[PDB]
Amino acid sequence: KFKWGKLFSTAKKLYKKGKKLSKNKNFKKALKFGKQLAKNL
Repeated sequence: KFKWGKLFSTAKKLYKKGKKLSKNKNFKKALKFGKQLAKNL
Protein backbone atom coordinates (compact mmCIF):
# COMPACT_ATOMS: atom_id res chain seq x y z
CA LYS A 1 0.00 0.00 0.00
CA PHE A 2 2.96 2.29 -0.68
CA LYS A 3 3.70 4.62 -3.59
CA TRP A 4 6.80 2.92 -4.98
CA GLY A 5 6.15 4.51 -8.36
CA LYS A 6 7.22 7.83 -6.87
CA LEU A 7 10.73 6.73 -5.88
CA PHE A 8 11.10 4.60 -9.01
CA SER A 9 10.09 7.47 -11.29
CA THR A 10 12.31 9.99 -9.51
CA ALA A 11 15.41 7.79 -9.54
CA LYS A 12 14.77 6.69 -13.12
CA LYS A 13 14.42 10.34 -14.14
CA LEU A 14 17.66 11.48 -12.50
CA TYR A 15 19.51 8.57 -14.10
CA LYS A 16 18.15 9.12 -17.61
CA LYS A 17 18.72 12.87 -17.27
CA GLY A 18 22.27 12.48 -16.00
CA LYS A 19 23.20 10.17 -18.86
CA LYS A 20 21.58 12.28 -21.58
CA LEU A 21 23.15 15.40 -20.07
CA SER A 22 26.44 13.50 -19.83
CA LYS A 23 26.62 12.30 -23.44
CA ASN A 24 26.33 15.98 -24.38
CA LYS A 25 29.22 18.43 -24.61
CA ASN A 26 29.28 18.38 -20.81
CA PHE A 27 31.30 15.18 -21.16
CA LYS A 28 34.31 17.22 -22.28
CA LYS A 29 34.28 19.43 -19.18
CA ALA A 30 33.51 16.54 -16.83
CA LEU A 31 36.38 14.54 -18.35
CA LYS A 32 38.99 17.30 -18.17
CA PHE A 33 37.82 18.22 -14.66
CA GLY A 34 38.13 14.70 -13.29
CA LYS A 35 41.33 13.98 -15.19
CA GLN A 36 43.12 17.11 -14.00
CA LEU A 37 41.85 16.52 -10.46
CA ALA A 38 43.37 13.04 -10.54
CA LYS A 39 46.52 14.37 -12.21
CA ASN A 40 47.37 16.23 -9.00
CA LEU A 41 48.01 12.92 -7.24
